[PDB]
Amino acid sequence: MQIFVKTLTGKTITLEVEPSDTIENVKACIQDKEGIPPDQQRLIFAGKQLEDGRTLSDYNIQKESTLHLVLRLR
Amino acid sequence: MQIFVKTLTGKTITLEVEPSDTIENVKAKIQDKEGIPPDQQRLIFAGKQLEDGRTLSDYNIQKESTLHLVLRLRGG
Amino acid sequence: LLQGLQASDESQQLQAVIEMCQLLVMGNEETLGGFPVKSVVPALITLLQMEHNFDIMNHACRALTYMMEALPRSSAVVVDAIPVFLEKLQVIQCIDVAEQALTALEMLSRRHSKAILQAGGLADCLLYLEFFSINAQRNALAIAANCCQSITPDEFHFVADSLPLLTQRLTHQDKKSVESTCLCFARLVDNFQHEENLLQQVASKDLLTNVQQLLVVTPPILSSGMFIMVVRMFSLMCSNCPTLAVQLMKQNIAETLHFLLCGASNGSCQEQIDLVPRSPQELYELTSLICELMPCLPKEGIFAVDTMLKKGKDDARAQLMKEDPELAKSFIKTLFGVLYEVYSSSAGPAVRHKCLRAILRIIYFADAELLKDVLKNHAVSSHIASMLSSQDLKIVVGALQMAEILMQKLPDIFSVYFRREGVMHQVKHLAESESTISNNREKIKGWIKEQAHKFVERYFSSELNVLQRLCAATEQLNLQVDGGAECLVEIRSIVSESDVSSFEIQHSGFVKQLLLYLTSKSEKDAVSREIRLKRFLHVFFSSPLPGEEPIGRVEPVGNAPLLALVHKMNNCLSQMEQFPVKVHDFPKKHDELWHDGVCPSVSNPLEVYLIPTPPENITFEDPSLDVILLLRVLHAISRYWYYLYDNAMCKEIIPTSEFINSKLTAKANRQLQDPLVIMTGNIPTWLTELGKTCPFFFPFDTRQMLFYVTAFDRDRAMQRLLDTNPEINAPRLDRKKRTVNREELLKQAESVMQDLGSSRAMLEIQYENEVGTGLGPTLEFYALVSQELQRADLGLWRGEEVTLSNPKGSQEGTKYIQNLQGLFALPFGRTAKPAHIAKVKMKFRFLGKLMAKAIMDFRLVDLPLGLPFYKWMLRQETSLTSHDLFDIDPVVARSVYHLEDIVRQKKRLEQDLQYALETLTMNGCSVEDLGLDFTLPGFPNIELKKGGKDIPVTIHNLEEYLRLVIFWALNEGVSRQFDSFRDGFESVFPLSHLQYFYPEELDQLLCGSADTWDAKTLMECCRPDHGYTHDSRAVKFLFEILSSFDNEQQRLFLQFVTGSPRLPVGGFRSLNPPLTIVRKTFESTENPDDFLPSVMTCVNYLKLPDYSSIEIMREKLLIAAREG
Repeated sequence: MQIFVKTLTGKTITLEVEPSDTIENVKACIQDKEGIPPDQQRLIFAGKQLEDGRTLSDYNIQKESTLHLVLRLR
Repeated sequence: MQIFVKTLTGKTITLEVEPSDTIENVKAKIQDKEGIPPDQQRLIFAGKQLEDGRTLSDYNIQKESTLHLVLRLRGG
Repeated sequence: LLQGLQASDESQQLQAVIEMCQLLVMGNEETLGGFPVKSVVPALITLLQMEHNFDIMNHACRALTYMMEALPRSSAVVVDAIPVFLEKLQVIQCIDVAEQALTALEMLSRRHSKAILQAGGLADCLLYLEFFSINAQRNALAIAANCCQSITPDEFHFVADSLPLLTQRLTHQDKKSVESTCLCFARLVDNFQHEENLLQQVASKDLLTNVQQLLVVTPPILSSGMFIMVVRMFSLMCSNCPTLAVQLMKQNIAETLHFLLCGASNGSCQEQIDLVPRSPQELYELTSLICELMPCLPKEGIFAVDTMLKKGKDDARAQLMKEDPELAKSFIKTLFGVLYEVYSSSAGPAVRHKCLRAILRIIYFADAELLKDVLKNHAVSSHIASMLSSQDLKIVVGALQMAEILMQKLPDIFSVYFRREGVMHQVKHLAESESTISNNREKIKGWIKEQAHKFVERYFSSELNVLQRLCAATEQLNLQVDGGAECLVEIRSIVSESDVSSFEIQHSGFVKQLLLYLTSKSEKDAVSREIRLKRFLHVFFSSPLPGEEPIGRVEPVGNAPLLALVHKMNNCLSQMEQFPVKVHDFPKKHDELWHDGVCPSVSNPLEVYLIPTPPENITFEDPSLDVILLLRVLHAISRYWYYLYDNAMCKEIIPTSEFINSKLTAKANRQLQDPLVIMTGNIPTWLTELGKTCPFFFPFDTRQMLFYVTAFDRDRAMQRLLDTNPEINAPRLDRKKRTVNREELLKQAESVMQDLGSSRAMLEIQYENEVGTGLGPTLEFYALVSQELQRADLGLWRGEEVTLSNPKGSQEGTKYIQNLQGLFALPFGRTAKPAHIAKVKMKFRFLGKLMAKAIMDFRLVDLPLGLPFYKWMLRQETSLTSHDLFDIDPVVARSVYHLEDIVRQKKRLEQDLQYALETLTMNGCSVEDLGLDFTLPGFPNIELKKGGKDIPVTIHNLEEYLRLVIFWALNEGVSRQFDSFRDGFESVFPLSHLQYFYPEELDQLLCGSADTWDAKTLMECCRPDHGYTHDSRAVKFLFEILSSFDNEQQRLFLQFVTGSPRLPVGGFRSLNPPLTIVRKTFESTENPDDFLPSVMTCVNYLKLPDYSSIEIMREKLLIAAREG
């Protein structure tokens, strides 16, 4: 299930995830393509943010779901 | 065999199930005896929730095991 | 967006809160500067208090949740919402606000865990904790363990309701919650150590039953960083409420501390009590439990100096030994042997205070007939003598105090065992020796000399059949005395059967009169060293006498005397030992070969070890320095003894694992792990110089870990440390880029090595425009180049030539070289072309630059080299005999063995003539019946000497020929290659640093053997999660399959799962982050038996579908892995 991740710059990257992947996974499969660590990142899915222990099946987030990303200023 | 189900008000009911009989079979039994729509029926057993596909034997439920019932609204 | 929250329409506020959410969500502190928190939080509380419409409620609590992540300077204002936060926890109306309010407070309990507690929130968050999901439970139990911290002891009524909840939370299995439950109690006990009133209420009968049952749980639900603070919680109970300490002894604390340290409680009293490998911080705490379960020691009497050692109350426990004398017996008759083993094994500074001082407390409060029963199979006698003779203050003082009390309670036994173990002499040496912080030492010296003077005057001013026999038979081993054969048969009877001390051997002079009996190099001796060393091995090995060498081989039977001799010599090494462990604590050259056929002679390696003085790289002053140099001589005679004979087997006397010194092992392992040692590089000089000279004291893992620290810079050493013990927390390094073809492999390999050995940085292998980068290609590179370097067209290696399956895609295969015994190089004569040669000497320069760079970057290389290849790498080439031909060329070596029987029957009948030389028929075949000439059998273009192919090998040069076979095949014909191989190796990294190792233990330096693949290790290291348990149907079906692979399917699995086809340092446990096994999702219309478990190797998942049987998952894994 291909998803999307949009940053502040609009640099819309893609991921090739399952619905059974977690949120710390797609916190760190964006580690591969920018140098921002998995503790300075807040995935945002239309208003809420996302717990670091949930899957993506439990959030009911599916294909083509353009989520967001904000640098957590450490 | 039989299990125990709690709720947020406090009333404990007793289903009549086996090491079988998946969640949508038995959360329908909630609505069959409490009239609650399964859109919001969360089931929690020892912290972890109960997704729809798996059985009760897959969740290692023993006789008269205590689990819980929780109403969401729409969100996930 | 403020006044929309102040709207009167309830749907207008519901719209405006979602605007108020994403204003604060996607902003941050830089973008939201000037956000008026002073108004929004009273607005959001007012929106929270509208309890009829849950969606107005839900996004309001989400809005305050995110405000602190937007503004950390706003969390001071959020604290006002805590009663209203708890108001939704006291009476739950919307559970998705209830799970939302917990995460609002779990951010607050890091800085305001008192404000929850002053608001009574500890009972509220734990109230409906049975209902929430796991991420909300882990919020509240971390609100719990933060609120259990800053409690004034007047405030116990908050916790006191919650205490049967938290005592049950030690039975849950969610590992971030159990380690948030144990954080609460161990923050209670740290605040209720001044009040026995409340500490008896914190400790229930069930708190000390759950936590007791918590630690026995294998696999450990607690971390090793929490197994400390569970056990340290028991210490601040028992040292401030003795009734709980009584109650812990009531509730069978013995089988807990037995199971934690003696391994499995296997029913039998273990003689060799196996230690579970614990850290040097856990054993300081698993004994400060046992130090505070036995009664406190007095401060008057012989213990009166203990006021000064620490200058750097009617006890119910004392009643407990009275009120229940069987409870003291069942405590001590089992838990003493723990304190026996834990003190003797480790080398901590502060562990060896605390394990000592609890043997003071056990002895002083046992009665007479208990210490007779407990100490019955424990040599405490000799053990004090080491503690007596220390150069420390407290270990001598505590040895005196045990010497005092043991003589008081038992003089009818410990008067025998204080003279026959040197307790008498060493205290008598202490009494007769003469010579704030500078004050206290000499008063202890003033205390010791007086206390030693009282001790001998009271006990040993009054006045040894074995020390007779050992002061006597030592001086029949004098240099100038013909002792005969029986001057060692006595010592074969003394050291094997009868009990000797380690003070009789230490001071009957027996050490220096066996060093000098075996390493004496003068003609002033009565018996020559040839005759002595063959008498010696008639005693300790049952080898034949000088002159009694039979017709057959020298046939070993059993090494059991020399086995026993080393152990008693190694026991004497253990007690006499005083090496410091600096731990920073935190409590034309005429070629007669070619013209004539004159081989250089067999250099016996034994003649360098047999030296009475220390070798000149030993610069440490040791009380046991003479005991080392007997073992180094005893190791050389155990290993290289076949040189002294002729037909003796390549079968060493005692395996080199037996010489491992179990204290010197343990004193080294604790030395290697201190990080302030290695970055500064100030390793203690006793450690390195023992390693090179006597490697046999240590196990292979130690020398290996020793080797990767001494031999490199301030950087690669510390990286080796974090690979093996990952509990510390990786310096600044470099990785310069290269780019490698998959088909121009070997030629590009020699190009990258050509200019990337010089720097001390790491090597970057990255294929020509492929996705997979990182440690994937680099550990595939050395497995391809090693697949490359056994090509038969390169003409490097011996052995046969077999076409294999070639799974790497090279379907030509090029007829790879595979030998059963290993791959040793090819011989060149003088009849080889100078371009055929200098091509080969660029391969062995490359191969040496490969294996040298294989070590500095910790990689591995799969080259099944022969055994005598490594001897050439450690510079032992001058010693190679016909027992090294057999590990290279297993067809010639049957001929060479069956022709040295003719040579040894040549010299048999020559001593007694010309006709008998013709009668020598090997299975009816004479020398010329072989028809061999001076050409190496199997390489007929190589002449041994000048024109030797025209020279038929006869009976008059067979002795010359069997030297010339073995010298060309093993030394000469291979010499031109290795002079580059030892040159290319040393271009970066000198071959002296490999002398820590052996011939037969360099295979495991660069190959390995691979690791643990049974289900028990898999269970403790994999983390099933997000749908799976340890008793799930697929995880029970997964782990049974992983214990039935070969040594390649395991490489396949990790290739797919982890990324790299070989486990990192130390089994599965070092995988960062560890192996997560999630159930894979589907929809309702999909049979999971028709799918493949796709993964993500960046954080190591295994999204495994629940296949229906065991054989379906067995088949889908091999398909999903081989598809790259």
